[PDB]
Amino acid sequence: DPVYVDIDADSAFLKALQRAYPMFEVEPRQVTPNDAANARAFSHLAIKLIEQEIDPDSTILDIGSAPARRMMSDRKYHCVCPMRSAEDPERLANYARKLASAAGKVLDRNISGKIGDLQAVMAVPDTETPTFCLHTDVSCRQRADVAIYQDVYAVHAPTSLYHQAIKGVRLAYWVGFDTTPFMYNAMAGAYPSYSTNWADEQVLKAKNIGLCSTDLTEGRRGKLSIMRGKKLEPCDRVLFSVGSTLYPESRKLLKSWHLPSVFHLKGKLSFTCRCDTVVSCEGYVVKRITMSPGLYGKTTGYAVTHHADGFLMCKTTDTVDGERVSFSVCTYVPATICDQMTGILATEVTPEDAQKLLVGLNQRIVVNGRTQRNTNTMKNYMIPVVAQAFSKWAKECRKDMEDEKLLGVRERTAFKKQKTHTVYKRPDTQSIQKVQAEFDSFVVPSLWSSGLSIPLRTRIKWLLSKVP
Amino acid sequence: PVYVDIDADSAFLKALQRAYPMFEVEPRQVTPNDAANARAFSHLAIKLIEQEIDPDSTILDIGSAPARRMMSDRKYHCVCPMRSAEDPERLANYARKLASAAGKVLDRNISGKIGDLQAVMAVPDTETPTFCLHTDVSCRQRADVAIYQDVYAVHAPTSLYHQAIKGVRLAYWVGFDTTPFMYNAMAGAYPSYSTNWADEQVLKAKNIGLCSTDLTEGRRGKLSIMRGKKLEPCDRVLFSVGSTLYPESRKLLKSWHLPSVFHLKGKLSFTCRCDTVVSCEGYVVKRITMSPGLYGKTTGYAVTHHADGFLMCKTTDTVDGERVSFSVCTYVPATICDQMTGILATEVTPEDAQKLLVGLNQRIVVNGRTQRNTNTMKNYMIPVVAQAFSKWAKECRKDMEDEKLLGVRERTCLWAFKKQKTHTVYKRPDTQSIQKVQAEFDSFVVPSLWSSGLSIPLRTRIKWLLSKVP
Amino acid sequence: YPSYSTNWADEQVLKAKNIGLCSTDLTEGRRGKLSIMRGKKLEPCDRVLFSVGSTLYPESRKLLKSWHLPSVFHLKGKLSFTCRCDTVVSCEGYVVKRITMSPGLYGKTTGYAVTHHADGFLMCKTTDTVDGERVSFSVCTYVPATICDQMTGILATEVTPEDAQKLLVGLNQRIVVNGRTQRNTNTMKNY
Amino acid sequence: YIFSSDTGQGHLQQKSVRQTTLPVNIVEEVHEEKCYPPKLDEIKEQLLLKRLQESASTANRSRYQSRKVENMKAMIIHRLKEGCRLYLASDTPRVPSYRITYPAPIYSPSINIKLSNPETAVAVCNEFLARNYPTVASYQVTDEYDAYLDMVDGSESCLDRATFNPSKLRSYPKQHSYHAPTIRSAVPSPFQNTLQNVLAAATKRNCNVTQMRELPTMDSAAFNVECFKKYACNQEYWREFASSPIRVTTENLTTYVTKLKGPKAAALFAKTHNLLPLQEVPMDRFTMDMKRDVKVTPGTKHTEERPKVQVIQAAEPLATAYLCGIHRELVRRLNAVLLPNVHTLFDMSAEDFDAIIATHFKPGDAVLETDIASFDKSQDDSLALTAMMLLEDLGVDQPILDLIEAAFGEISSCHLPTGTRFKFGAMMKSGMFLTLFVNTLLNITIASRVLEERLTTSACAAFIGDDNIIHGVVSDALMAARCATWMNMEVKIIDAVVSVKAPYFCGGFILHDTVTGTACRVADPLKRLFKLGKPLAAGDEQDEDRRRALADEVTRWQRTGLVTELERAVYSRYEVQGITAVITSMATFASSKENFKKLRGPVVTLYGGPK
Ligand SMILES: Nc1nc2c(ncn2[C@@H]2O[C@H](COP(=O)(O)OP(=O)(O)OP(=O)(O)O)[C@@H](O)[C@H]2O)c(=O)[nH]1
Ligand SMILES: Nc1nc2c(ncn2[C@@H]2O[C@H](COP(=O)(O)OP(=O)(O)OP(=O)(O)O)[C@@H](O)[C@H]2O)c(=O)[nH]1
Ligand SMILES: Nc1ncnc2c1ncn2[C@@H]1O[C@H](COP(=O)(O)OP(=O)(O)OP(=O)(O)O)[C@@H](O)[C@H]1O
Ligand SMILES: Nc1ncnc2c1ncn2[C@@H]1O[C@H](COP(=O)(O)OP(=O)(O)OP(=O)(O)O)[C@@H](O)[C@H]1O
Ligand SMILES: [Zn+2]
Ligand SMILES: [Zn+2]
Repeated sequence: DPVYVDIDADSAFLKALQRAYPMFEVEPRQVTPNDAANARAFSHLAIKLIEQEIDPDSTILDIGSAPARRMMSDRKYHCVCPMRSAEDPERLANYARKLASAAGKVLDRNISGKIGDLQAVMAVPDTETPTFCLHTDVSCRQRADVAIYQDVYAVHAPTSLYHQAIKGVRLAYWVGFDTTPFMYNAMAGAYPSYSTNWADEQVLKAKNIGLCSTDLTEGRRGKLSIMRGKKLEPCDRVLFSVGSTLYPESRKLLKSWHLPSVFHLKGKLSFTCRCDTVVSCEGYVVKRITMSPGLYGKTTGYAVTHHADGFLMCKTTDTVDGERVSFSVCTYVPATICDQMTGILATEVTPEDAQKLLVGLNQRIVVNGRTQRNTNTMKNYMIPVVAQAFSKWAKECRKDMEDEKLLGVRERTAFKKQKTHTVYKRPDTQSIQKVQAEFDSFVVPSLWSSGLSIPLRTRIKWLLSKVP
Repeated sequence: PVYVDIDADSAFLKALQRAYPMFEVEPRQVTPNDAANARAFSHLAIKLIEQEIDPDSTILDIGSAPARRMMSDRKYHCVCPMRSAEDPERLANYARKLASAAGKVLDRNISGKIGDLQAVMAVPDTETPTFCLHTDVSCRQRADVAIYQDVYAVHAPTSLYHQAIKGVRLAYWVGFDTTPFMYNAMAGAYPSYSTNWADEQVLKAKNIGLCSTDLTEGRRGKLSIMRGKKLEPCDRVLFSVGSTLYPESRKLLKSWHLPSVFHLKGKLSFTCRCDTVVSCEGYVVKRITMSPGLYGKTTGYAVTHHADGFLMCKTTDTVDGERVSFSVCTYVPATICDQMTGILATEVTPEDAQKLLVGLNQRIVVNGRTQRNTNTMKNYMIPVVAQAFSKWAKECRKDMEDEKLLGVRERTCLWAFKKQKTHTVYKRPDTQSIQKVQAEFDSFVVPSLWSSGLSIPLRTRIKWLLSKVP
Repeated sequence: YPSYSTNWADEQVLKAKNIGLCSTDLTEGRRGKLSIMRGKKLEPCDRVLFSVGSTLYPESRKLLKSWHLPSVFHLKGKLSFTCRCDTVVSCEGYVVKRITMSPGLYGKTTGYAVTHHADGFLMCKTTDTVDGERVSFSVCTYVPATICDQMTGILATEVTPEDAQKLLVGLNQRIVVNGRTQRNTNTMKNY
Repeated sequence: YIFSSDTGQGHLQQKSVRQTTLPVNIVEEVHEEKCYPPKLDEIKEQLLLKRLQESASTANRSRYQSRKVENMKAMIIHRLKEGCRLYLASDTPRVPSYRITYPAPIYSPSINIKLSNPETAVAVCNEFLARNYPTVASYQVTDEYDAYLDMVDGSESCLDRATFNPSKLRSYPKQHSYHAPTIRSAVPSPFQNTLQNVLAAATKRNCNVTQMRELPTMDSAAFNVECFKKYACNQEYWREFASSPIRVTTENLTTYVTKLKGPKAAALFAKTHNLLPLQEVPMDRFTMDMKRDVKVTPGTKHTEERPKVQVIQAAEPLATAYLCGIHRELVRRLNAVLLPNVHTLFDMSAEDFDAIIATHFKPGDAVLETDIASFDKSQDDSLALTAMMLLEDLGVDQPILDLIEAAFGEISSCHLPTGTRFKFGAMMKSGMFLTLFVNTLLNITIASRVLEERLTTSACAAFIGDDNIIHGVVSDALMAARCATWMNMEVKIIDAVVSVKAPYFCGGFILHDTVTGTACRVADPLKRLFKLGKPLAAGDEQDEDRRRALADEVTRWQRTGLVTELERAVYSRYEVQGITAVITSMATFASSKENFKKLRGPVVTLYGGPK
């Protein structure tokens, strides 16, 4: 039972993809020169793993999904599709066209039932149906067993999970990006394996980051300003860029999905929940959450992340709109590169010397002409940032050995705090953070109103008017 | 043949084969678990135990998961209260597995187990030859063998005494090594199993295996207020096995470092011994035998045998912006230690020690085909290990330059002696370590902390799941 | 656009000397010239001329910039529509865009446009002589990806323009790939 | 010679170019070395010479020679440039090249062990010789009257196409003064320059005639180059190299002359007055030189038969100065087309060789060593055609090829003192400035054709001169059948096993270390031991460069983890026991100036003095 992915036949991502999914066999086949091929291959394989694991006799809920891709499926799906984005009208029209086109040919996947169910919702846009729905995750009144989240970042996590629990849901899944960089409160970052860059609005006019744009006509002295800012701190608004597509996000909702190991939900009913990580590959993670009634045990409120490759965060100096400032960035480093620099970092190294060594290790390494490092292991536009971080890290490690202190005592003059400019997490290392583990806020965001327009209803009904 | 979920070309296979020379081991990977190495050892340990036990006796299980004892040909009495936040999930899984296989498998009394579960759910306070809902103290069942698998939350002398009065004569224990906690260390690691543990007070460190910090500019002077002036290990320790977090206590961990011979005195008297039979890079298997009556005499000493290198040194780090010092422990492979004897005969700077260690780790010792130039040891303990050797060589030179007379001690009519410095403890392979502990216990507690165990919403779900048994 | 032999320039700089689209003559130098009007301003105007190989096409800036549409925008008049914009094919200057309209108003707009670079994009300021007078202005071009990757090593120091020119010429004949050696086969125009 | 000579000068350089500071191999780019152009200045010399007279302690003289030699170098460039006006060219854009680097080697500690009394060291060495070599230790009973004994018996020779004057064949000995040796090894003295010795040296008969440049000769050459390009080279450089020729350039001459020393520059300057043009210099005329040193190997063969006399054929002095600027480019191009696993000793040092084979040779591995010295290259004319075909493919400019070809045909030699004329046919060994290069090319071609595809799949192969070593190859009947097309003794092959039968390469041993676990190369102790028993000519003051050479060689011998291996290697090669004591004896000799004086004795004078 082979699985076909839409990527090139000589891409270096095959080795990483196969290692993350050892229960399958991956075969490449390219039909489209998409700019985000890596990001779609992972999602395709993730769904396949989830489907075979669960009982094929249960009911599955989808939150903010596209019903078009759930047509040729042997399971039972309840799609929750509100109208709160500019992409929803296009998806709904495509679903209707595909249903009518494939009517009478594939009479095995319950096509007639889906066609009839869609028509009923169009006539009365307030009914609850086994296949289709038009409310939100809170207002929906359908009972099932499994809930699935796919690339959802616009819903508060403790609130959504509680509303699913009271309807008899005992299992959940979540697929998306890693939320670790947002816990360190960084200004900009990158995911080089998937061609993704993100930044804050206050640094959108930088010069040497992955997502910016500056000007050339300049060279003057003196810019009068009314307000005295003096402050650079991250704000709520964050912009994402995957390939050539833009997505706005918010920090508060992103940090709500960094759940602890054990937490309690209290209200009219009580539940105990656990979170676990199953698959991790260079930025995407798959999390499984289980719910159970009652109260059991005690919580501690700690989150643990395991690093398979190097994670780096440093401080850089750049010019924003012509003014020199400083802020922090983060990125990921391959494990092989980190291991081979152990001996060099034993002493103090000049940043320009480190840059030359990194270039040779990356694209000028050979062993027998068979494997090597595929002559491109780390993308070349992040080397100057990495070289700066290693130089600062080595310098700060030498000062520690020159300030040897006594055992079990501390000195107060009333104590001095040193300066830190680099945080470096080597492979096979874990990081721990403190979060909240007790939730009891039963907010009721219940203001229900439909978002279906008369012209859109006419178009959908007309596409289904003809049975062929 | 025994199949283990390990990668086909991993370096841990050779070490695992040497620890179990009576089996043949083959790899078969079906899951990308982050703690695959830790699971393989436990799987093999159970097979060894069941191979030397008379198949006529009954075995108790303290704190076990009934799901993994279903398809077995032996007799198990599972003791499992409801005190953990992951126990209800295990019970639901147990019910689902039993219902899903009611006539397909004819191994043993599958229908009997289903009937046993229903009886316990009807009335809670009952004893059944298959299931129970009491603790290790409140349970009342006769057996011959008891098994402790990864248990760190009970007192050892107290638990053993309660099992002995019920007729148990043999016991086993599988888990992590206890020696690092007997040296009163602040942090440590197990590099082979990807496990890191640290004290609660140093969770904001910078260069250890389990920490997290942030960037700061260097503000000189924040507060004076409370005068700490002291930094000593506390009773709260945190573990991290791959990706899972486990909070534990020091007192319970150190209570399992039993001596060779000790006595249990009370209403009834027993004499018993402890012995280690399997050891592999951190996991040990202990066998305990008990007998009625008082015999012999005790000395109160615990001995451990080192097959690899054990290192403990003093390091300087920055905790929350302030410089402090504490101790760190780790394990070193035997081959690396052997190839370092010649270099340590002189005074070597830490910078030189790092370079030789890196060269030995990649070029020498380790090689291969296709998968070539692997690493013998993890690279994130190299800086710490290199510094430890440098201090050890310096201390061994001062001992020879300052000699003393034979059979006498030098004092200072007030007389006193001077104490030297010690910053590194290094136990070479084929060496033994000895500790002094207690070997006479005569005080026990018998609480009654068992109110109800279960709840009504969970009981209804279990009955409904087992309702569709035919 | 070097890959398609296309050059474009502003109307005010058609008498330059060292650009892709210019023409000048030989002069001996006249110290001081009459000036009925005063200049001091040199900014781009609305007139742009295109040359695709051998054919001339005049263009306008305002109409050219109107097709750089954002991701999401609304068209609200007598009737209302909501529409998007995506890029499907891109090859060294040529792109294919897809736009889908739908009646009604939905969602929220942000007014941002994003372009993805698979090749190096450069914009520098150069000094030239326009009709015998020295001025400065900015030019832009595209660079192949292979040249940019091999150029990273020396850019960590200070390099004179003469030294950079010599290495670019040498790097235009040989590259290193997977520990082996071959010709570039993706050369750039010498001019 | 190659690694190091007796005076520690060698043929290899001493600068490392194949070293990296990383534990993995890294490919880099080959750069060029800029040379300082010499300049002329006469006013400085005049004032410095006058300032030399007024005061000159030690450094004042040195400034005069530096100024004087610098003036000579500039004059040579000006005169040499004018001669080759029809062949001079300019600089064209160059073709870039790349090379692989290796990490630094690791060595074990060394401990010095030596005796105290220098006379006891001589006794130990003499005892070692008598126990193992009985006949050699009893030859010397009187003085060195070899010259007289050679005169008493007549002259026997086997000549071909030679003329000489019988009236000048007289060999009465001249005066001979030397120092009596202490070691009882009977190493002969260099021969005297007489007509009898010249005829004895030229007793070689290689008269063989085949098809000069006909169709059968071309067919064999065409196949030979096909095998070389298919089994030992990659295909990524041939078409680029053919487009860019190699021509004589000012930079080639300027760089070459600047590298010469003082005395060499002065000798060349003396022959620039009547400067002939490049096209006027004959390329097939040679002179005969005799001044050499006899070569002796361990064993008992020089005490029963007289050794041969060595000769040198010197070409025109101007011929080797006009065209010697293209050797560097030829070396670079050859290294670019070879496979990564095939190596050549050109442009390397001692340290670079150790780093390459550091992690390839392990105990229990078969190594094949083969030499091609015992082969008559003058019988077949196809051996010269193959070299020219390889040279043409490398990109040599056409008119230059004609000049090179003229030296590989019919040549003549003359002995100036006696007016003796010799004529030879096709010859490969000579004194021209392409001798090592052509021999290396032929050595690789022969191995590639015989071994076929077994050369491509290998761990490490090294070729230099007439010696080669190939890893993981054994002797089978297939190579015997392939090589038996004409005869059977074309080449000599020897099978070696690491840690059992140590391989031999360039007068050394390849051993695997025990403490570290890496391969290394050391010298031959028995070859040195027989060399100390060589008489020293009176008036020689070169007894200080030899002590430093011995001191360096002794230190390498006493490394820990190599004492036991060295004992077994010598025994498996020469069947001799007890060499640790000899090494200890060598240690105390090279400890002080006075300790080195115990190897000599009183001066003996023969055939001199009318008293
Ligand atoms: N930050 C963020 N990423 C998303 C979101 N939706 C999808 N993605 C990711 O974008 C990646 C590329 O997919 P797309 O190019 O958007 O196309 P698609 O997901 O197949 O379908 P469409 O949503 O209609 O575009 C997906 O793999 C998602 O992981 C979102 O709402 N926010
Ligand atoms: N310190 C500590 N380690 C434990 C404990 N329980 C299990 N482990 C170890 O965790 C490792 C991996 O088991 P997990 O998968 O994380 O735990 P699980 O979800 O209950 O499933 P199992 O693999 O069957 O244990 C095991 O090898 C145990 O050695 C505990 O209570 N404390
Ligand atoms: N409360 C909700 N319940 C179910 N689906 C929701 C909910 N809120 C949003 N969605 C769906 O999530 C998808 C993302 O749309 P969203 O509301 O987040 O606005 P957006 O700006 O277009 O996307 P984003 O803010 O994530 O960049 C939509 O399809 C939307 O229907
Ligand atoms: N006295 C006991 N007798 C038998 N089993 C016990 C006893 N106490 C705890 N257990 C079992 O230990 C297991 C989990 O340990 P614990 O009860 O201490 O919860 P915890 O918070 O996860 O602590 P830890 O991480 O150290 O295991 C539970 O399955 C529980 O049944
Ligand atoms: Zn619904
Ligand atoms: Zn019980």
